Amino acid sequence: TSNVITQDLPIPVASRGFADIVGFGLDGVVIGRNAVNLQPFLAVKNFAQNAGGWLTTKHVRLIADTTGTGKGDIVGFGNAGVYVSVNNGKNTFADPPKMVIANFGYDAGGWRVEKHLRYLADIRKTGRADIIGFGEKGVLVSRNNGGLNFGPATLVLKDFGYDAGGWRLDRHLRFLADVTGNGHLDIVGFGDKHVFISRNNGDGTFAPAKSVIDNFCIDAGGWKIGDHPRFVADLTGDGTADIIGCGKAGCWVALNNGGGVFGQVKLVINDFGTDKGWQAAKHPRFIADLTGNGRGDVVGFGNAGVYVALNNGDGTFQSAKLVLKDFGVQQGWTVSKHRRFVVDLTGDGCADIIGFGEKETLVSYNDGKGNFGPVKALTNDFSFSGGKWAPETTVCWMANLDS
Amino acid sequence: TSNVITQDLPIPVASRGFADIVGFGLDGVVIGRNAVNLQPFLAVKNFAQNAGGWLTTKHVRLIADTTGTGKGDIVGFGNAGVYVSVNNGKNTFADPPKMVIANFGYDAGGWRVEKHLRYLADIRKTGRADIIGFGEKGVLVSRNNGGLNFGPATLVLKDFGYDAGGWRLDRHLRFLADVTGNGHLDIVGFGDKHVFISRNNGDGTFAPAKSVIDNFCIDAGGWKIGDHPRFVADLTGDGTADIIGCGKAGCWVALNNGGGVFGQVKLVINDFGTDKGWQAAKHPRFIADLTGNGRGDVVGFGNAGVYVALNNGDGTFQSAKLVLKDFGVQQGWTVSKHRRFVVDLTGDGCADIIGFGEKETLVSYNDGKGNFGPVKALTNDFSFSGGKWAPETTVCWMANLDS
Repeated sequence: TSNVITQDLPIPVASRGFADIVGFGLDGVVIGRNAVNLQPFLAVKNFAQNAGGWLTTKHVRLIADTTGTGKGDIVGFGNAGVYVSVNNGKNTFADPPKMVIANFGYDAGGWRVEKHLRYLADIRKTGRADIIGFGEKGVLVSRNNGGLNFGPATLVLKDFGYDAGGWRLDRHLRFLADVTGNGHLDIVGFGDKHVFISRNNGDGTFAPAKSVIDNFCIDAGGWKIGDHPRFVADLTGDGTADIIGCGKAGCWVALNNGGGVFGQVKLVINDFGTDKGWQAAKHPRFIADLTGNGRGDVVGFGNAGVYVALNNGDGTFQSAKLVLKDFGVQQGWTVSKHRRFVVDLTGDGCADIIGFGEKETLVSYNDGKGNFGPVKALTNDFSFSGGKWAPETTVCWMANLDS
Repeated sequence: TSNVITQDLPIPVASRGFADIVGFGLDGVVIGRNAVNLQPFLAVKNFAQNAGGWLTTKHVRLIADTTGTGKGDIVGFGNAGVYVSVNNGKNTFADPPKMVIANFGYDAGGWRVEKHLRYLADIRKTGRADIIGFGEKGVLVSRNNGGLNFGPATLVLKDFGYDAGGWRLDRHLRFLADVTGNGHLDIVGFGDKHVFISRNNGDGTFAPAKSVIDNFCIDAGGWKIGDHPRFVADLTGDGTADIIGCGKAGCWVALNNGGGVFGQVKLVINDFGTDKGWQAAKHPRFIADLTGNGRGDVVGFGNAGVYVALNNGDGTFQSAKLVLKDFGVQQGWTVSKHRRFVVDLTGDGCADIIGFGEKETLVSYNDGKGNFGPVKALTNDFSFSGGKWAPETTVCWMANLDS
């Protein structure tokens, strides 16, 4: 297992735990705490389409531990800066939220959802999240200095930026993961001709970017943003992030030697790629630990239902098989209306499947071996419900509120 | 609300949160973590009747944060000493447990469930639990030095002991609670003729026992152990512990002024006592916050069902009333086979009711005002299921594993 931050999944969820639902609904933040009587709780009247004027087109809304308590706080990147609603521990969130910094906003620093990435991460391993943004001139970091005091937004690396040199959301990928093996989150960038790494030194600095693979990129191997999803994830159990991507012929991986050196790029699964009919607009794919061994498995929501290929434990894989006859295109699930997640809901380290459907939120539980039980109606809440949870106007995440 | 440790409830549960089931079953520690798919998880194959030789008549089995991570660990006072299974933060408990001190055991120091009390509490307020024992010659403490290092068991107070002077379980009550107002757990002892306090200094030392109330005792008002239950809880909202006892004619309180000095003993509820049929063998009673206002309310499981009296906020009460035709004698609930709990399961700060019955574990949710909804079968697990969960051979607590 590696803790990892991607563009699609900026909020790390524990591989072994009881994931909670956090929804930025139309009228505010709705918490669905993983519990015996799941009931949506309107925790904060803000951070919402119809409370505070929050927009998916202009703002970023996340969950992270900004105080160091181990409790996840609500964080919003608004117009004038970053606002935080502190989780008081005992199921209460501060409302109204407090503005902790005049940077990383639409009006503060000219940040744009179309050009930049903003993440929250404990890059210094101090137990609370720094602000890290992939901006114009490079990677800007504001150190979290306790008590919601954030250091100056500081250009810490002149690379991986819209204007340093030429990073684009329609061409490239920028993730954070420990690939060097020092416990700290590094920068992993899929550029034009190479995957680049910038090592996190440990002390709030990143080394200059270095090329590590001549593949997985738009102009090295023909990897395209829509059609060929790429991931970073521990596939060997050594605790460092390997690389895997769903391409044309199937899934290709390059394994980390444990220090950020990558081996040859090999086809490990002849499925999940375009040759077998997997399309970005229809078929969400994920890497998640479905067997509790700390190694990433491949999960895909295909046409007839969900397909999985299990990791043998060493970065090679078994064949893909259909494991669950639901949550697929045949059953009516769509990327534009519905939300699907692959996360542990039950504390056994084997990821379960939950889907926010048209009118119902459904779940199927992993059996502890990578197989799935009968689908069950968990709640009417969080479902699309004719627009109540439209992707255009709401954001939903799984997160461990108690981490 | 005040943090309180009692003989019947040695483990404090949060008044606002999602309490977890922790059961010491026949085959090991079973965690019933409060979650969407509640299932017994055999976490440690020890601490059990048929795993490690653990017995209700010989050993003490608890949950407490021994490491300071905010996560409850499994702790057992066994034969040769105290054993801990650390909770790693990812629903994993060390197995086998490791011994942390060769004392406070049946063989090590001659501790007896029939004679002595053993608690775990953060009496120094450093984020982790010291061991506190009421033994033969007085109060013995072992300082939790971190990393599971425990200091020598030290006789810190020559009072409250089986042989200093004659404290007996058939007769007296010994609790930990903050009654001085200094934020630290004090010793509260219902002796022969007085309620005694021993103030907690801070350094984890206690001042000589001082008489504070001439009442609530076997020789001061005729208070008997089973028949006339006494509790300590915050009934005023100030964070200091008040005192309430269910006498013959109803509930008498003595209110804390906030500095550990008590007002006149007065009758505030005309029910819950032997006069109105309440009996030690049949009708367990509790103080719990049913309204979320931080003041303790009175709950009793009677004949026809559950009765409550709601605190006005200041230690005076509305009249008692039956809120639920269930969990009572007439529905077949007995103290000898079944377990009943009054704890928040839903994080709204209003305590709910859960019961481990004959073949089923049932729940009724507080509506948020002290009323209760229909009883729902939660799971078949943790139920007597003769006699998988016999009280003679197993132990079940509610606890918040994630503080």
